[PDB]
Amino acid sequence: DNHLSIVTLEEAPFVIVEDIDPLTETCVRNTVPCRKFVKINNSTNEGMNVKKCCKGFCIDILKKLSRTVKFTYDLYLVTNGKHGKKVNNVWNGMIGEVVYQRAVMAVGSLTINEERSEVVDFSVPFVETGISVMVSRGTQVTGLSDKKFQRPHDYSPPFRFGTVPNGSTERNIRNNYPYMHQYMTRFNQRGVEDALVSLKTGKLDAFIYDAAVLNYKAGRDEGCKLVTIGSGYIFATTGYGIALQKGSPWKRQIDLALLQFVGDGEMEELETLWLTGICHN
Amino acid sequence: STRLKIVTIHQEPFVYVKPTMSDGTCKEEFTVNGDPVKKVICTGPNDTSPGSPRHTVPQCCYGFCIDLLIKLARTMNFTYEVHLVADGKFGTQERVNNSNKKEWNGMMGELLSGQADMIVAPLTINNERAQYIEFSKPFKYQGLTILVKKGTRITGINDPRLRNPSDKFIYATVKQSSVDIYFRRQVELSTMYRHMEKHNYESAAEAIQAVRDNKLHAFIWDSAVLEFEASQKCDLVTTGELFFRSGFGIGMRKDSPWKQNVSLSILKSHENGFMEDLDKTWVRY
Ligand SMILES: CC[C@@H](Nc1nnc(SCC(=O)NCC2CCCCC2)s1)c1ccccc1
Ligand SMILES: O=C(O)c1cc(O)c2c(Cl)cc(Cl)cc2n1
Ligand SMILES: N[C@@H](CCC(=O)O)C(=O)O
Repeated sequence: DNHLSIVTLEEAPFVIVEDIDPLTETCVRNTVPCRKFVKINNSTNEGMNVKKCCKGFCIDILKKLSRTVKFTYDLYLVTNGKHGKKVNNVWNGMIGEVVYQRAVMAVGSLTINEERSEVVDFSVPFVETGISVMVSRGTQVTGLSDKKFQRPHDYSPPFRFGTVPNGSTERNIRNNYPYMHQYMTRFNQRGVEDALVSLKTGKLDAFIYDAAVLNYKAGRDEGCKLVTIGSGYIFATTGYGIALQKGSPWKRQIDLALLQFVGDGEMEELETLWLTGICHN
Repeated sequence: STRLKIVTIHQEPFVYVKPTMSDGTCKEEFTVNGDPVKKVICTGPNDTSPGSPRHTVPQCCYGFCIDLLIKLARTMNFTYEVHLVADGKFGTQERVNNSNKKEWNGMMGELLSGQADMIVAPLTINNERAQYIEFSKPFKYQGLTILVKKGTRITGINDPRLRNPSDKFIYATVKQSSVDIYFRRQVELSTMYRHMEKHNYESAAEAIQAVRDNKLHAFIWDSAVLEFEASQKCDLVTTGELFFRSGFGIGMRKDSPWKQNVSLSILKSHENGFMEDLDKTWVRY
């Protein structure tokens, strides 16, 4: 069968969620239907699958794959976690939906890393990403090995830096730099927007996060005051990839199609449409 | 045999190629930051001239790709022998006589024919090649960028002096190169290609020297190379955003029992900082 359950997660500009137009109850323009399970109340787990509309860079990738590889799909937004973390030996988020076979594939701002590749297969990367550091222009940081990150109490006052927990960036820091990581958790940010405000008003000195999202946010920052350190510095360079079930029959054709989109300039079109900003460096 | 046959190609800073010393060993070199340069013996032709015999002699190889090979070999517990691609090419499909059927040359051809078991080189991942071989996840992400003299301001491929060309600001790439083919293939770069066709150079060294000598104002080329060139030549800089992003991958045949773990090892090496260390050793300064 060629009708596929597919999971996604909102993260602008890769996946953006809109309400459906109330007069037509249809998703129009550049959007596709996507459902979200929403609870009635906090006492029971009864809920409704709410019809919404999705758009963005990764949604356009999905539309192109659906056409070229010839499948249709039922797109839903994950509500158990976010991108993916193993908690008590059980994967949640988009990764978990694929591992436990609720989704044939996961499409979104999903970082390829080694531990996820042990439990899902990833397509070729279709966005370059990794870990970057965002600061207010003027703040000096060499990279992740900067002593202010690695041995933070060697400085008075210590440097104030954090991430959004439970994603690939926190997992990388936890695995590589134990002292840094345990220091940082007091600066955990609830989301990217909170972190940007905290930086801009000087309550936080640096925000460590997915390179693609930070480069996008730097590109649209009001006044071009928040920047990623270095000459587009990226640590642990990787990509967003489509996650598929181990052994998936869809992987080969998805890989070839993504690589065909690159060769034919289609990827450059999506960059122009979704990823360009007015700030540069 | 269990020794893997590795094929590579001369392409700095990924693979340097030098003669052995008079006793057949490779010269001791270091970096100012201390570490001995790790070198491997690679056999290959040492006469490029057309119609020449391909006399295979031991040479010394080192660089980003050789360090990567050394690490993989140790991590995955394999032995290897390295040779330089006999015809000197990365790999394109060319026509046979009497047939519209194509055949791969270069490193692709050697991998497919069994003359190699693994391509360890800066081999661009693309659709055409992936139809025939398996690639790892990328060991290096890169793209096209623009080399100019310091002080020259160019935003990238959408800069007005690129999109609306004139002989007041000359830009160009290497004839018949992957970049030239890319500019030919894309219809929307037609006015730029027409300009470049009047000015393209025979080699990257020649283009890069022309930028130094103010005869070429911008050279369009692979960003890994151009960042390396900028790192040694302080009068030259890259400029603008990367475009036509791409990645280099290890190449293996479809049936290879090494493909899964080679790719996991590359992911591991990005995540633990090994790849960043290679970048600072070979691509920066
Ligand atoms: C964070 C740096 C930058 N990352 C990007 N990745 N891809 C684009 S364009 C889309 C594209 O070429 N995909 C194909 C590539 C994907 C990787 C392997 C080769 C084929 S920009 C970025 C992101 C967001 C805003 C500004 C800059
Ligand atoms: O066909 C190719 O793979 C190819 C082709 C090229 O021209 C390459 C150049 Cl200039 C530099 C580097 Cl680092 C890699 C290259 N790869
Ligand atoms: N893209 C990341 C989430 C953001 C981050 O942790 O940098 C992931 O897939 O986990």
